Amino acid sequence: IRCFITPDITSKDCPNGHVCYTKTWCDAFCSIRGKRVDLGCAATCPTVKTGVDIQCCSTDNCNPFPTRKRP
Ligand SMILES: [Cl-]
Repeated sequence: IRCFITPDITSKDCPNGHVCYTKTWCDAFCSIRGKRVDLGCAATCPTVKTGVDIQCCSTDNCNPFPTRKRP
């Protein structure tokens, strides 16, 4: 599967991966710089601790980097 990967934010081939993932959470700068985003690929949808969100998908490049919409 092909997925976007942080910190390059480029699409990479994960020949042995099955899903892409988007992990987001707030650090101390979340108000001014938005959530931190970790994009990657995995054989299965990884697990995240409390306060961290993860959305997994199973098609090439289905985890585009989500920027914050600027009002
Ligand atoms: Cl985590």
